[PDB]
Amino acid sequence: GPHMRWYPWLRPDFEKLVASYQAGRGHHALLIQALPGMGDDALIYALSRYLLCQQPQGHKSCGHCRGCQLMQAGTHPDYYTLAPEKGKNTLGVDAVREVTEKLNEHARLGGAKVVWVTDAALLTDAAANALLKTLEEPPAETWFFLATREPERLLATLRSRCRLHYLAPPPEQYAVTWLSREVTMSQDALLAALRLSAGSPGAALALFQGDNWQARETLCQALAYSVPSGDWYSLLAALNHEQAPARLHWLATLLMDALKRHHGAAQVTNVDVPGLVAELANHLSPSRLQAILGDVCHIREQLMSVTGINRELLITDLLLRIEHYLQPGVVLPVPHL
Amino acid sequence: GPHMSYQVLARKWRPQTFADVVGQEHVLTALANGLSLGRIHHAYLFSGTRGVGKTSIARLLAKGLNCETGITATPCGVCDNCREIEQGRFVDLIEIDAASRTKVEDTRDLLDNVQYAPARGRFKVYLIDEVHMLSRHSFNALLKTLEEPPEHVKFLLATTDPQKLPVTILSRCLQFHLKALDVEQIRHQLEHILNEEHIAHEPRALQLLARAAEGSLRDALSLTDQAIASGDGQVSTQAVSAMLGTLDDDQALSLVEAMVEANGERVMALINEAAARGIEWEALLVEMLGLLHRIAMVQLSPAALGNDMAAIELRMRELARTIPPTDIQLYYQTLLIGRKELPYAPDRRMGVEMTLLRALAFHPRM
Amino acid sequence: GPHMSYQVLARKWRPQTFADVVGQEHVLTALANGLSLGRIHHAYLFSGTRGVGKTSIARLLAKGLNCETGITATPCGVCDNCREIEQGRFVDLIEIDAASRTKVEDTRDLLDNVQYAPARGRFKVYLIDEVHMLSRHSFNALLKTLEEPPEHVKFLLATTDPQKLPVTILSRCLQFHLKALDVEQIRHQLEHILNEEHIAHEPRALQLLARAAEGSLRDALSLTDQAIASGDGQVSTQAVSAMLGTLDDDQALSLVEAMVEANGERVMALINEAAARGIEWEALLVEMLGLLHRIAMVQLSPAALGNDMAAIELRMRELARTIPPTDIQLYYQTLLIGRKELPYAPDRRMGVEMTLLRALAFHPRMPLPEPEV
Amino acid sequence: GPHMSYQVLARKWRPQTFADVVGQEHVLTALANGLSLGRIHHAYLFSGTRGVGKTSIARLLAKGLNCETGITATPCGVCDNCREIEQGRFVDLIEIDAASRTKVEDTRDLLDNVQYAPARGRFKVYLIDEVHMLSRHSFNALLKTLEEPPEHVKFLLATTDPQKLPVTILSRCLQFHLKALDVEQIRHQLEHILNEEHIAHEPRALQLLARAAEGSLRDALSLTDQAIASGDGQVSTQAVSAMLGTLDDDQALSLVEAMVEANGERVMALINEAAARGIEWEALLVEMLGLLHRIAMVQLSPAALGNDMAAIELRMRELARTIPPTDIQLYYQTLLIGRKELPYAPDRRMGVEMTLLRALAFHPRM
Amino acid sequence: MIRLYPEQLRAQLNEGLRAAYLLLGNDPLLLQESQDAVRQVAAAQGFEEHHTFSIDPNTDWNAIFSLCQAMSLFASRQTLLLLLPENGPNAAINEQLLTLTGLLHDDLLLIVRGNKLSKAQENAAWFTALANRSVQVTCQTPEQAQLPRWVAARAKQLNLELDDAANQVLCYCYEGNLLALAQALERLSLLWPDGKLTLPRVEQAVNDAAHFTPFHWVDALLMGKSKRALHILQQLRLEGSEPVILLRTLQRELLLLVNLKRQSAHTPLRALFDKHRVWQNRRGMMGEALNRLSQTQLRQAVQLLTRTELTLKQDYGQSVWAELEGLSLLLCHKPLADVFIDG
Amino acid sequence: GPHMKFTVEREHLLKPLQQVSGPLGGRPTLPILGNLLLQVADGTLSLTGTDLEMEMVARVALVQPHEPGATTVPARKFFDICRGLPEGAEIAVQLEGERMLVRSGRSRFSLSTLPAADFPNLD
DNA sequence: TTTTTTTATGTACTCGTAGTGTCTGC
Ligand SMILES: Nc1ncnc2c1ncn2[C@@H]1O[C@H](COP(=O)(O)OP(=O)(O)O)[C@@H](O)[C@H]1O
Ligand SMILES: Nc1ncnc2c1ncn2[C@@H]1O[C@H](COP(=O)(O)OP(=O)(O)O)[C@@H](O)[C@H]1O
Ligand SMILES: Nc1ncnc2c1ncn2[C@@H]1O[C@H](COP(=O)(O)OP(=O)(O)O)[C@@H](O)[C@H]1O
Ligand code: BEF
Ligand code: BEF
Ligand code: BEF
Ligand SMILES: [Mg+2]
Ligand SMILES: [Mg+2]
Ligand SMILES: [Zn+2]
Ligand SMILES: [Zn+2]
Ligand SMILES: [Zn+2]
Ligand SMILES: [Zn+2]
Repeated sequence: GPHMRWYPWLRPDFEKLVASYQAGRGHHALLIQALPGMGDDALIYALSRYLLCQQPQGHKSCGHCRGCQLMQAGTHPDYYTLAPEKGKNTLGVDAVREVTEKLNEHARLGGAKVVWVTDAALLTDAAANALLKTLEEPPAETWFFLATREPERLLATLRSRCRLHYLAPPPEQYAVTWLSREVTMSQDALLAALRLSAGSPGAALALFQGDNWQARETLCQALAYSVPSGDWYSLLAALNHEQAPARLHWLATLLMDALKRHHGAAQVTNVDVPGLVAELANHLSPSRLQAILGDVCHIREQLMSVTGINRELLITDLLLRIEHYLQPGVVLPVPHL
Repeated sequence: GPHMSYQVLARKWRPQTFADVVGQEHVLTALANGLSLGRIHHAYLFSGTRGVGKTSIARLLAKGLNCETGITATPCGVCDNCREIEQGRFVDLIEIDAASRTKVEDTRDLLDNVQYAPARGRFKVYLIDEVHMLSRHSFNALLKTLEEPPEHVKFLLATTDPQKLPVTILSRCLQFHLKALDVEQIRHQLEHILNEEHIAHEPRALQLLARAAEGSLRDALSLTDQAIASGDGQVSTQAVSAMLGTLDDDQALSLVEAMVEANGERVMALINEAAARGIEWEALLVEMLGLLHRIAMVQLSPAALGNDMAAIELRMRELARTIPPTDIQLYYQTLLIGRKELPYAPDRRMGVEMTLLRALAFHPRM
Repeated sequence: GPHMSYQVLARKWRPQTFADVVGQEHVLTALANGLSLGRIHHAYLFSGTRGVGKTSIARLLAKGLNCETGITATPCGVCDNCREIEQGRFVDLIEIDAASRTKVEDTRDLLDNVQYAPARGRFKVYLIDEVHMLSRHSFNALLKTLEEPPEHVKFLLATTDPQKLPVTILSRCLQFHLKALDVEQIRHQLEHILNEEHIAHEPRALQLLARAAEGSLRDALSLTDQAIASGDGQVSTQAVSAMLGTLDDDQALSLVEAMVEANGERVMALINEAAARGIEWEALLVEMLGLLHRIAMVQLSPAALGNDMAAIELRMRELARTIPPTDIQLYYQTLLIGRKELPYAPDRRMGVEMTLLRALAFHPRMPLPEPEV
Repeated sequence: GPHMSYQVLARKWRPQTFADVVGQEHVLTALANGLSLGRIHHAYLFSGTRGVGKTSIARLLAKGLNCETGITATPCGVCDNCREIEQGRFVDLIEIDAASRTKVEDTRDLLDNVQYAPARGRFKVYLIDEVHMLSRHSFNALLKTLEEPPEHVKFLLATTDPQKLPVTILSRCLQFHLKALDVEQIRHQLEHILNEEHIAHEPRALQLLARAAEGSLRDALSLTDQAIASGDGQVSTQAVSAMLGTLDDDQALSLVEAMVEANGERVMALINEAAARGIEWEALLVEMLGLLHRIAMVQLSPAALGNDMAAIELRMRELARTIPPTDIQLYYQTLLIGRKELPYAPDRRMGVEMTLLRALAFHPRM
Repeated sequence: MIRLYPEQLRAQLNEGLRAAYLLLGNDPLLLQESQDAVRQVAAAQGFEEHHTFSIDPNTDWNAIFSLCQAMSLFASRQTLLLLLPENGPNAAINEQLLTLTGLLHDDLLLIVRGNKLSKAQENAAWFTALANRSVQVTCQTPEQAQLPRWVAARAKQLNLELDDAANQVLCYCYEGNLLALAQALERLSLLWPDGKLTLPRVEQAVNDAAHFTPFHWVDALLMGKSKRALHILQQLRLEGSEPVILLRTLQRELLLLVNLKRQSAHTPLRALFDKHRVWQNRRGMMGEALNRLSQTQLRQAVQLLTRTELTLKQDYGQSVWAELEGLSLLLCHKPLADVFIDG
Repeated sequence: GPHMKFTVEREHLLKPLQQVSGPLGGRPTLPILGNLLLQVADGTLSLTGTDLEMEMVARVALVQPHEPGATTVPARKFFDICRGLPEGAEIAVQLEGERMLVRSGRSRFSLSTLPAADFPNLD
């Protein structure tokens, strides 16, 4: 399945990062600020391959030593992974505590040690705090790797004890060329997907590979039906899913582009769908458009943040409040200081 | 092997003597006077923001307390006890990673062993790090011991968030507020350590590191190590500027002048251009906040302006000449709220777009 | 004085007589009268905020009930039982750290041995500290023992939040709530302690320590110890003001006066002076908010100023004589919003300055004029 | 110990005949009629509010069942076993604190003691106190014993929380639910004991004690003992009022009373009293918001008042009837805004006071 | 399989004992009464030795099988009793019951006590093997409407006179708690042996120890009975049920009501109910609600519901219990203030 | 009450203690039912152990100066004291207040007892 | 006539199992 799919835009950075470890002066803790699915996992995996290799050469693992074989097999006494438990999107303090207690003993293979957390943004406060000191002063030859959507989203204490590497996304033309090579579809839709993925080619490619593109097309059609009539409730049929935050973000981008079109911005995030954005711009006043956009993004943040929240109630209430906002003579929310 | 893994600056440059400590003069003076006068307490709680040095200060206090020279305000650093506590093998000093041993079973087991004698040193110092992560039962188990501990045991708590401690715990301890280090202190310490290790640098780069560290020596040191790794052994101004995130061009002032004119076209064109250059959005918003602050400051009092950068401040005088103070205040408030909610956005660029659209919506017609 | 090794101010000056308590009169009188009249209840719970004297009063009651002489409200300082209990490890008193004995497996062991006669004294005093920490099964085990205990067993329950107790436990025992101490009582106790320890002190520093103690004497006494450490063994206004990380009003009163007078130049000059002193910028906003709140106090009722602010009282009253309440509402709200937004400002000084600019620019009586048109 | 006054009123005034229990006619008459008419159940389970008489009535049942003058509601109290049940211990009355013996290893022994014939009385009587804390396996064992109870044994289980018992135990037990004592009954009883204890008293003090009793007679007796303590052997109105004011915890309701009354001095005095007790300020605001929501629900419909707020039912009803809804909504908005702004205040005390001052500015008095 | 109610058991028991009896229901009182009657009749017909077992993964099944296959020295007739778990007979338990039915003998009488049988549970072959010759007894709690008739019938059986007022009080105070209802009937009969019960006599010795379910609260809201809804809500809070259960139970129906009110502008409710599998009593209640609720009331109800959900899930607040009274008073007939619905 | 005394050999005492231990030691229904009842009468010693339905009594001959008193001493503690003494050492026992004193060669113990009036006995 | 519940971590409690100290007639 999904594995170390190396990406070209990681080449300038990887060769740099291994250098920081080749001289032996590298930081034990490297927090990667990379967009999801952009390639942070593959880069961290390759770095760990270099680190745990007993007889490495240049900028790649030998693939012959027993450390390389064990790493390939997925089992290694000196390669700990911290990933959310199956069916739960969080990293418990118990796993971090077990890993930290295991770090006390020496490395079995006589080499170094690697502790890789799949996503530091999913750390529970207790787990991140249990990892604080382990991050600060690890034992001899211990290496930590962290990945995050946003470093500032992490705990203000954990992020302090870590060298932060930022993976710059490729320029839009390079990304669209890469995805055109990977996917044979229209340029407009490809650019729209890249802008939707905040310029990250990996996320746009994953969006096209999955059914998310069909869902986006269905949501665009539902919006086209609902904008002139105000039948926003039907949007529920397209909005309620296990990937609801992504579709809410798509709606937010559409509202972004409607406000841009009213202001006349040269480029828009949704370039593949001009009819819907034009309909939104002409039908809805900017004053109510801003309120709808703010409420949609607030609902998205609430849905992402608090675990166990019910998607049905939140999405239905968002749609009903949007329909209420559409009616004239209704006060609008104002951002709170 | 002298712990090769100590090549990281944050692990090698922690102070080993009271004189080596930078800043924190009030707490250092209080500790020195307490040690010299004999006014020794049994529960010290060093509270402050992260990367200020409370763990290092507590370890220095433990070194001073358990030195064979006596209860000295300045540890020798070469005695057997000092060497052992530097090595971390000292039995009489117990470092509790309270963020990991937060259970009450471990706390009760530890407190049942307080009556015994110390092995070598005079005092059985307890360095409880990250106290606020203890369970409530673990806090309540500490009350009787902290009130009246034996004469041979001392607790050195160290939290980065004192308000989460129960008031019954704050009540039994001497609270030392570790003041956040100023820009000058951070810059001087960074210069001293870099010149000690013979690393190429520029004073402007150090100024940028100190300003962007947000009042923390550990943050500044980690950023310095990042700059060293990025710039191939030299702290060059261009590398650290491209790394931390700087606005050398005047696109911030152009963005401000386009937004205050309610020119959505120019605002979005400038955002597109800045994104095409890979701008760091948080630093951009910080620069707009600074520009608006200077605009209001000069609106109140003539002169007293961005004289540092005369070029932009002339146009700034024009802006302060036209824009009413209320509009500037609301623009600043909206930009600040956008910075606050920038993490809570699907994309940083989208967050900045939200902030600027909200700013535009105040006076879209005018 | 002797001050043998200076065994902490908190521990050294623990009360030893019922006349030494700093003035929990409502419980002191009740306990003294109950001891004098022989109405010795078998269970009572001490409650109240931190550092007020619940444990000390419990030890005092054990002193009174274990004295060799008749049961008196004035225990003797020569009695063998009194001396032992002062030094601890007393035979009769059983210091039970309930937080270390939360499990019912220990409360059952406690109950199994309740019927054995005391070795000495009269009442085997069970002093349970931090009662609210006991597990539910432990409380239910304690239930029937508290209802009908042996005639020679008294229960000394102390906690901080009695509401966490099961309600029947609250029913089985008397309740004594120890009110937080007033500022004047704390100041007088601090003066007594420093005079007995022969340490130089000043009235303003002691008033500041009492104000910062927030009504708990243990906080006051630990803060006094830290102030002694901060100075060269001497308590002074400068030392305590520096240690507490605050300004002694005045400066903040000048700040708020320049704010209400729309004297932006004076506001900036005072901010520069505070920067030269290098005080916490959030402390400036906190003190200004506190002074505005005190002016609101005076606006509501004239008798809303204590002796602590008397040094500026005549000034403060004049502020309440000229500022309409809606203007102080606007000022307080603006400063509060500024404190809300301060951590996200480009710099803390920048945030404080912008907060002051917003406060003066939105002033209704003296607004900042529109520049040209 | 010394002098007869040491006897606690919660212990000395233990009822000894069915004519001494007060306010529980619906259970006393049932027990008397069952004992006289021969109707009897295998087990009797008592329940109700704390300090109402469940254990006392159970002991009275044990006395009545085991008197050699015939199974009767009223025991003589002269013969051997009637005195042995109260004074000393009676062999055939087995008193088990289930809280002390939750584990099945004790209930197993208890039910191994049921097959043995009674020594003195005809009926082997079991009184199990706090039966809601027995373990699940102990409950299984007790159910097994209750399935086929021998004719010479009858169980008596007393508990405060009946919901925790297994339904199969409730099914075989004729539960007697005891209602909380009325204020008048508590006051009359307190007057009775005080007159018969040669203790001076005043009727207003007795009314205050009854009101503060919350319905449990043990609470009334304990507060009576404390009132006698607070003073010199005399229940004075001033001493009782001062003690209740010291122990009172309804700061929020009296505070909202004063706030709606627009009495600023009363609100400030109440805030002072709450500060003296160390009352959590955020909890105070939360409770006040709850009270305002409940009173609004009462205004919408009188059914909003359940049995959970029977103590403060009259005050909330009258403050609902006299206050228009608009003032309630405005006060709720002000208090919610003040709680939102409370954490970002100089301290919690001044923040909550400032919120109250904001609320008082609406519709003030001359 | 003769399926019966506890009213008709006696005659059946007089007709002759059946090989197996399955006492199935959600009501402890009727189950216990049927079990007592069965055991009394069996003891009358020679069944003297009684054995009781609890079905559990910890059940020593071998002992049960041996007892069913072993003769006793005294009183060869034997009665076997089992207590079904709250989940009913599991697949392994189904196989165990099939094996037990295989060893079923004439001299052995089997009694089963437990909750209701779900369709899959009686689908298992052992149920049919028993049903070839056995009797099943449905001890289901009567609904709110059927309670007064049952109470009056039992009162006439117990030879005591009840008026309408006392019956109404007993129904209002003991709903879903028929065990406590019979305890109260015995208490009142023994308190006053005159046999005449009226309002003043019954208002003294009756407490509000009712047992409710979230469905009762939702149906009370649907019918518009605000007082009944508040009573159910308070009883459920005192019981200790998780408020999130109430939130979900109300949310399903409220979303259905919102959708049907939206669709009512084009299609009558008769077809709309048949579209989404709404049952007859539910159809009537839902039609009444949709006719007595507008769009604005439903929108405000959803707004208050999502505010309560947000308070419960991310703030961990304890105000959900008080806030649910807001929905209780908003849905029936009374619009609520804006600040209490949004803020 | 007071003045009661024993002077007994371990060999003549160990076995009756094992016999009278029986079920005692575990958590009892009443706190008293963990103590062996020690009695002196007519120059003989009586050990009593009770379970509210059992009573095991062991008689030991006395040929030493003593006094006819009674007490109740914890079974496990007293048996452990009588077992841990050196072989052949004589135990000298007395009472004072609520403390029962045990003595052997250069060894002294004080044990907490309960009054004999509260000890249950089979009717 | 079948229908409804959020998490993460910790703290007790009660029971069977499970492994081991020790020691008494085996
Ligand atoms: N006062 C100080 N003097 C010298 N170095 C300091 C000081 N404070 C922090 N540092 C630097 O920061 C690093 C981490 O310091 P630490 O004491 O762990 O901060 P914290 O209080 O947040 O735990 C140290 O290794 C040292 O390099
Ligand atoms: N009322 C009081 N009078 C005198 N000293 C007090 C008083 N309350 C607290 N203290 C000081 O605080 C120390 C500890 O007080 P303590 O009674 O433990 O407070 P707590 O109620 O929190 O346990 C005492 O040694 C004493 O010096
Ligand atoms: N109905 C009552 N009549 C008389 N005294 C009572 C009554 N209820 C409680 N008491 C008093 O309270 C004391 C303890 O009562 P108890 O019946 O044990 O309460 P509980 O219900 O909590 O077990 C009794 O000694 C008695 O003095
Ligand atoms: F980061 Be420190 F221990 F507060
Ligand atoms: F610190 Be005290 F005993 F509450
Ligand atoms: F106070 Be009771 F015996 F539960
Ligand atoms: Mg630290
Ligand atoms: Mg204490
Ligand atoms: Zn290799
Ligand atoms: Zn040294
Ligand atoms: Zn004395
Ligand atoms: Zn009698």
